[PDB]
Amino acid sequence: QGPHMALRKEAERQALAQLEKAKTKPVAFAVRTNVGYNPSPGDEVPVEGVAITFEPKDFLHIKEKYNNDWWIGRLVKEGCEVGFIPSPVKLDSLRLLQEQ
Amino acid sequence: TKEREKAKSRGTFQKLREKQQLEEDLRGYMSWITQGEVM
Amino acid sequence: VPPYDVVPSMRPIILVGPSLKGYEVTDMMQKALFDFLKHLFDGRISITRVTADISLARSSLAEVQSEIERIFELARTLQLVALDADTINHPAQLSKTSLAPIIVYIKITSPKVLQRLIKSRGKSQSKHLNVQIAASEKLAQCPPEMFDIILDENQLEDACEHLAEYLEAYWKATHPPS
Repeated sequence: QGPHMALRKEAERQALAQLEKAKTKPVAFAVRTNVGYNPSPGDEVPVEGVAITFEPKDFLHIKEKYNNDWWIGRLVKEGCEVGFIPSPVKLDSLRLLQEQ
Repeated sequence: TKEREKAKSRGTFQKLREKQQLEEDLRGYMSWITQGEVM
Repeated sequence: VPPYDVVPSMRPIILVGPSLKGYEVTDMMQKALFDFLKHLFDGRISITRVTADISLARSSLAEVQSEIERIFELARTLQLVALDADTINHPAQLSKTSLAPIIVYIKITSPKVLQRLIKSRGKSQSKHLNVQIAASEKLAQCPPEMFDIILDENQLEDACEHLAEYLEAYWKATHPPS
């Protein structure tokens, strides 16, 4: 309830926190994607609507690691801004959950 | 009316405007060559 | 099939065509482009010679790896990176590396024009006419999507402006407003 909505709304605040703070950080590395991604609600993004979307062969600039499931970075494209990138294990987990 | 009988060489101006396109590039690319040498 | 491949933070620019490198027409036409970029992007660019055969990712494995690492390092602070890569004549040559180049096709539309340009260099270059003509025909058979930029303008200044506009837009894509 608002028993639970204490932690799972403080988690969202702590996530938006790191996200604004990574805006000034340097690019840790870049990747070229071999897969596409567009967030679905069941993907459980640390901040809903803040996952980035991309197609295969797009380029991403990664700033930092948020946790084991999510990195923070941006699509290399004019107008695109910082957001959450699913890690390889998170991508694998979404496929496996989908099959189950 | 003599000259209306030579207007039917429309496929020859098609060869002409290609050649002056070829003269257009060949001077231009050679200046591309020229201004790389003295640098 | 890993979802992500690590690539340089700025994709290195590589020039291919209008024919084979190591001959005057191609080397001089590309040279004029490198010199333009040097001033056009002064303060935001590094242009570096790559003699090692980076398509091998002859040159030893260690020599290739160290050139690859050097190119990654040049791009780390998000400055434009341009390679004068002697051995690279075709886009498919770097497709298996993680360099992810911006491939710029310097294209002469007319084979007759390329032949006349080669002949203008003297018989020492015209001796090698056929190998150069064959190579240009091969680039011309590639689907245009294999190239990131195609410079088919016949004036140096127009080709430069096209390439600069592309790289200026790439600068914006890689440098979001604060």
